[PDB]
Amino acid sequence: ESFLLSKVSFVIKKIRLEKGMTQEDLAYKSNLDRTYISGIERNSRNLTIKSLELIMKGLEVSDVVFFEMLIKEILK
Amino acid sequence: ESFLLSKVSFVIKKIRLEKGMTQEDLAYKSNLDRTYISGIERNSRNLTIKSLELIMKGLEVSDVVFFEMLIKEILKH
DNA sequence: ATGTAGACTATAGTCGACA
DNA sequence: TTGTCGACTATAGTCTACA
Ligand SMILES: [Cl-]
Repeated sequence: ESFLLSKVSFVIKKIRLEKGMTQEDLAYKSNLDRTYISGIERNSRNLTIKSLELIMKGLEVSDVVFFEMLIKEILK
Repeated sequence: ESFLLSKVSFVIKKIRLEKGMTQEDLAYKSNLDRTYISGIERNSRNLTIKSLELIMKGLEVSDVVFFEMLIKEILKH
């Protein structure tokens, strides 16, 4: 059960909630499917870098900021 | 082509060269195929988080450090 | 609003062969 | 040593509907 993947999905959900988005909102902005967004947040599905990039765009967060948050989660 | 993917593969190759590894060495350690390692570095192939995780392990670099380097590349040029 | 189900497509990732 | 091509298997990512 992948450590990094679980940190990545955690950061995605955390950012999503801060911005008050629904999964559907993020799906729309990400150009991804709602169910796949759920799969990622809930079941730690293994997304690609491209899909992560689209999600970062959809969440309206810079990659830099995203990875900064990600580093912070890993450090705990 | 994808901006982020190109930064990721760049960091991977850069680390690989610093450690004096061949693609084959990294394939072995990563538990990935040599040709896929080539695909990533050369053709910006779209790896998953799991495969990136395995590569980070194969390169013997912490995720933290990897993403620190990655942030630095993004901040340029 | 979210998660699961299932069936279906595109492509991740393997493998042998050779330049 | 690396990159490629092509063929194969595994799974990311889609879509519909429903509790
Ligand atoms: Cl070069």
